[PDB]
Amino acid sequence: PLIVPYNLPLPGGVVPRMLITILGTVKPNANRIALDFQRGNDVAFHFNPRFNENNRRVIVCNTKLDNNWGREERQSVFPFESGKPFKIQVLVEPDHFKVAVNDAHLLQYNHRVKKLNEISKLGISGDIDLTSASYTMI
Ligand SMILES: OC[C@H]1O[C@@H](O[C@H]2[C@H](O)[C@@H](O)[C@H](O)O[C@@H]2CO)[C@H](O)[C@@H](O)[C@H]1O
Repeated sequence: PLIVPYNLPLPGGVVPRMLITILGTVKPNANRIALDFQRGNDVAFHFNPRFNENNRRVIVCNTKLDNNWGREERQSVFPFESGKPFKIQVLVEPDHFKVAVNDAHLLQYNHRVKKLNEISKLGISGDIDLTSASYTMI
């Protein structure tokens, strides 16, 4: 297992056809999970499953620029379950990040940060046991 929060370097940032794969298991009675694709202090793509926001489960996505969160993009399709193993795949496409969970398409997030090759770290945090975090060029 990996220690959470975990930092995965993305050498030379991201680029279309780069696939990032996160394997782990959600803890019992989880509250949150977060992926933070960072460009220095900015967060190009924040992917944040919330297990209890007003007794609803929702995935919140956003970008943080100069310490300011922008407009949230919310997804009520929620494939995670407390206690269960998951796979998150984030595929960088030309106009968006494409996210699949457990081999099922979940959402896309249009690029707000344009300098893809400066998005050089992925932070993985929250109520999970982390098994692996890696990338491959497809
Ligand atoms: O936008 C992602 C960002 O949200 C923060 O929580 C928001 C919350 O979603 C919103 O409903 C409320 O109005 O303000 C909060 C703070 O901006 C999180 O704290 C942060 O971790 C990110 O997930």
